[PDB]
Amino acid sequence: WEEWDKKIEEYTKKIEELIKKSEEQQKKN
Amino acid sequence: WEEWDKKIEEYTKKIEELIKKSEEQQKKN
Amino acid sequence: WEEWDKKIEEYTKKIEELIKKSEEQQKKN
Amino acid sequence: ARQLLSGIVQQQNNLLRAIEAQQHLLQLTVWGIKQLQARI
Amino acid sequence: QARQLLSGIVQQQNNLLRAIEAQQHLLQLTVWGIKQLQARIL
Amino acid sequence: LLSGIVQQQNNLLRAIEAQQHLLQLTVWGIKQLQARI
Repeated sequence: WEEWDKKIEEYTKKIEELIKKSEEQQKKN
Repeated sequence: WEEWDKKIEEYTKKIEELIKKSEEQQKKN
Repeated sequence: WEEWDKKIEEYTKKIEELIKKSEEQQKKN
Repeated sequence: ARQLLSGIVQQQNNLLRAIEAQQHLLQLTVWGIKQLQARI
Repeated sequence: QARQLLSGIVQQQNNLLRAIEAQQHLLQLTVWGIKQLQARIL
Repeated sequence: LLSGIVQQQNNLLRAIEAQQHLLQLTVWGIKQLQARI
């Protein structure tokens, strides 16, 4: 469950950077 | 937990509509 | 629950296929 | 030209269908949470 | 002609992106519930 | 602008892939709790 906690927050941060990166490219497009 | 049930069906509705808008838009292209 | 495990494996396999097919279409465009 | 718009539209389909498959997977996890939460 | 397809694809991409965002919110609710049930068991 | 749509496809794809890693984790968690309860 420690590790589960690690991966949750890790992939959460990942997807939220991809979301922000997509909000940028979308306005540019 | 009841606010949880509330936000669940709130976003489920929000998603199902976006899935709807997307299929119709896919059909255009 | 047994039907739940089946629906999990069902959509899991279907997602991993779509991801595979989407990354090949991406390794193209 | 339209060779690449054709490949993009197809890619949109796979992405959309991935979104839809993941949504079924999400609803399934809600169902499990609601069952486990009610039992306890 | 191709300006209608090009316009509908950008429209489509914002649709998919908003769906992903909503699904991410829905998933973070899923995580709260699992942690909440884990805490109850522990 | 077309090179921008193709990279927007890549952004969405990688986001879906990250979402799927998270789904994997929540399904695992629900399974540990299910067999425990």
